[PDB]
Amino acid sequence: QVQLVESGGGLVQAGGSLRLACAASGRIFSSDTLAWFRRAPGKEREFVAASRWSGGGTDYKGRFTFSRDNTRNTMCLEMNSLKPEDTAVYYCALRTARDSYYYTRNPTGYDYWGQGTQ
Amino acid sequence: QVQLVESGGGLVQAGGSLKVSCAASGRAFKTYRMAWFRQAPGKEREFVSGISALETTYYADSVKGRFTISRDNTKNTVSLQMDSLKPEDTAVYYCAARRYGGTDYTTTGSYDYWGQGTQVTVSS
Amino acid sequence: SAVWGISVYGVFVLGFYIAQIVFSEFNRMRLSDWISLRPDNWNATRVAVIIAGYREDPFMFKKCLESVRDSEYGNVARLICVIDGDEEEDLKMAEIYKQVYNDNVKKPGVVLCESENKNGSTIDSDVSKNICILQPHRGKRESLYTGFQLASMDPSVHAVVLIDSDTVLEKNAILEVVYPLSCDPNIKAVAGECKIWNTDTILSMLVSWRYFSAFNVERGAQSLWKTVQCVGGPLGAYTIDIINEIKDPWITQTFLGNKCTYGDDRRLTNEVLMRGKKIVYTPFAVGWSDSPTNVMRYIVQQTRWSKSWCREIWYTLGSAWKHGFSGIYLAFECMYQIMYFFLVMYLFSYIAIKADIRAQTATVLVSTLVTIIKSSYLALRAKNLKAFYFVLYTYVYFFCMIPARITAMFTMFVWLWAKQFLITYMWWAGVLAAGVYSIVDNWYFDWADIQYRFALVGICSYLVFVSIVLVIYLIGKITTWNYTPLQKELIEERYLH
Ligand SMILES: CCCCCCCCCCCCCCCCCC(=O)OC[C@H](COP(=O)(O)OCCN)OC(=O)CCCCCCCCCCCCCCCCC
Ligand SMILES: CC(C)CCC[C@@H](C)[C@H]1CC[C@H]2[C@@H]3CC=C4C[C@@H](OC(=O)CCC(=O)O)CC[C@]4(C)[C@H]3CC[C@]12C
Ligand SMILES: O=c1ccn([C@@H]2O[C@H](COP(=O)(O)OP(=O)(O)O)[C@@H](O)[C@H]2O)c(=O)[nH]1
Ligand SMILES: [Mn+2]
Ligand SMILES: [Mn+2]
Repeated sequence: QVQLVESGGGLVQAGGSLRLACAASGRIFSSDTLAWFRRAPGKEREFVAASRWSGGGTDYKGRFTFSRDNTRNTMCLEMNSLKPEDTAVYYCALRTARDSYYYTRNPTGYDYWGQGTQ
Repeated sequence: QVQLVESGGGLVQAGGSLKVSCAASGRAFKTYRMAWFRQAPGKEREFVSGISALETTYYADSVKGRFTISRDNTKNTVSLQMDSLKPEDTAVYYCAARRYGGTDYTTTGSYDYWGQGTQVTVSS
Repeated sequence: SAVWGISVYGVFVLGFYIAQIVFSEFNRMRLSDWISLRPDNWNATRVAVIIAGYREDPFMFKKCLESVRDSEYGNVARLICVIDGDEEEDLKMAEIYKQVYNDNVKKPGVVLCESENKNGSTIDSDVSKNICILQPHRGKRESLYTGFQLASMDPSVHAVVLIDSDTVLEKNAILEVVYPLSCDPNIKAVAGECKIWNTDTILSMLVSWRYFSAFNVERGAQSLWKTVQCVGGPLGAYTIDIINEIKDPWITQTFLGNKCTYGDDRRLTNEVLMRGKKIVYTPFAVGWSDSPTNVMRYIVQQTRWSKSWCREIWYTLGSAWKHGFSGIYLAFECMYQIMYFFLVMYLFSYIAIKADIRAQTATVLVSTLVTIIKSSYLALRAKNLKAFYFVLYTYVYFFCMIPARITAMFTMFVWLWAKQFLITYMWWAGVLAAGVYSIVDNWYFDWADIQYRFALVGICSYLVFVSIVLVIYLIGKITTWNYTPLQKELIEERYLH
């Protein structure tokens, strides 16, 4: 139904910043929420941030900021003051409200996953 | 087609009150416009008064308040009331009827229907 | 006599309309002031969406479901969809629902209203997941009760919004109907504006503006004093506690020993008003619904609405005094409606009997001037030039609603067809006979009369204005300029389907 395509990455030292951009090919329905998940090597995916399409926002912090264009169906996750343990394989995911309207951080609920950016 | 018949009219002293009634018989008197004309013995006939279907009253010159006209649809008759009559006003009076007409209403040709007429005589 | 009668009628109508406009403006200002203090991202209260439908077109149902899903409100416990189906042909609604939402569709074999246990726990076990209920065909009364029962499972839910199957909601429609509930404790119901989206028919074009004027004048005036008697079927909000209190009377209605089926919305508002609660209508909530394009169907709908109104007016009058100072305006409005109907009937009878051309022209001119003033006010309020087509509302009103009210009054105390349109046919025949009698009696021409020329000029100007309005409407129909922006998108989507 909805395909998530995102780009960005590279090797960045501990001092610097980098930018993400996830693009969705479909209809968000103004109620679906999207979250970003990072997977460290030899580790399971962990919650980072999420926000509903209509508004709001969830983190974890304040180090990572979430912004949504709401016009080109694209959103960005700007990060600053990186750390050696911060680097991991990031994923872009989407959650559908058809099953329920409750918001959860469990990756199992998310179905429309993306790919890695590092 | 309506038939007009008139009654009344007789000798009376100057300054008295006289009434003339013209009776019209037809399919509908309420939709017809009535008018009164007088013909002097030595002068041509002239307009006196007239009433439209919508109870609109028209008066000629010098008879604005002296003459009063009215119509009654129950008996389908029209009557003219004369007050403060002067001896110069004596003449034969005719009643006329009209249903279709233009802006002209003071001319003889506008009124197709006419009556026999009654002659009134007054002495000073 | 007649001059005084029409003068008094026009003066009183204009004064009442001006007072209603002032009341609506004051209510709008108060609502704007209340909204100006609303914090951003307000989601303190919890709301549940209840949708009921029957024999609904698949495209309309899909669009309604998408519009509900597009709401920007971040506090929705669950979506409840109750369909009076339990039939093979009704599985299309469930199939459409499964395409837009989850597949958790249940088809219980019993009706909650007719069951000994009115609790919904026998048919439902999960609250977080959205549920669709298929029940035997009983009516809209039973469909709403199932949604109310399913919405009372958890104490977290504080309010519910009732949405028709043919209602298209805006992004912030849900928020605008739940915000006024928290503004005042005495507020228990919130009314939302309903707008007609399709304007491809002359009947629907007038119906749209009639709905706009009604919602933005009468509902606003009622909500200024918080005495709204109709929250609106397509868009409406209610509190959970008042519903839990008044569910039993709303299902156990008894008028004359027989259960009532009509008056689904008016009766609920009357029951809310009987408790002394306050109802506030807001215009910032926009709902889109379709309108009938058939004269017979419109007449039937108007007859049913008139029946419901005349049945519920007694209860409204009997419950108005429970509000103390409030309710006086509601009683005055009811008396105004009754006296307006009686005065219109008496004036029509007087004109028919007398058939005076002077009175007819004056009455027509007064009515045209009043309608023109109303259309100008509507255009000023809506900022649209299409409101000037309201001048044609008089014809459709006279030819449709008056027979509808007559039938409603007569039905209080081949055969089916006679009970529906025979009264309308008799009314039309009587109107035609009165017109023929008026024309025949005044079959004369006198150009020397001041009054006759005035009446002729007035009637000619009225006919010319009517012809110009119809020509303008016909030109607009070909150009399709009168089509609403939402209608064009629906047409394009249907074409690309
Ligand atoms: C110059 C710029 C343009 C100006 C336009 C206005 C001026 C037009 C011209 C005026 C000048 C006068 C010259 C006109 C010449 C043609 C008119 C004419 O003379 O005939 C009119 C018609 C006669 O027709 P006929 O019955 O055949 O009699 C012929 C007798 N030789 O006589 C008639 O009977 C026709 C009138 C019919 C009666 C109509 C009366 C009004 C009826 C209103 C009914 C309202 C019913 C409402 C019902 C609902 C009420 C709620
Ligand atoms: C020879 C035959 C076929 C012609 C018959 C002519 C009349 C009998 C018809 C034509 C159009 C009708 C009119 C259309 C509109 C109105 C407005 C209505 O009053 C209002 O405007 C109410 C406003 C509101 O509150 O909505 C009174 C009846 C009236 C004059 C109708 C009276 C009957 C009319 C004149
Ligand atoms: O037996 C019925 C008849 C009507 N409706 C619902 O009532 C709403 C409005 O009905 P309708 O459009 O026929 O007339 P209205 O009440 O709007 O004037 C629609 O959503 C219908 O789905 C229903 O649920 N069961
Ligand atoms: Mn429909
Ligand atoms: Mn409907």
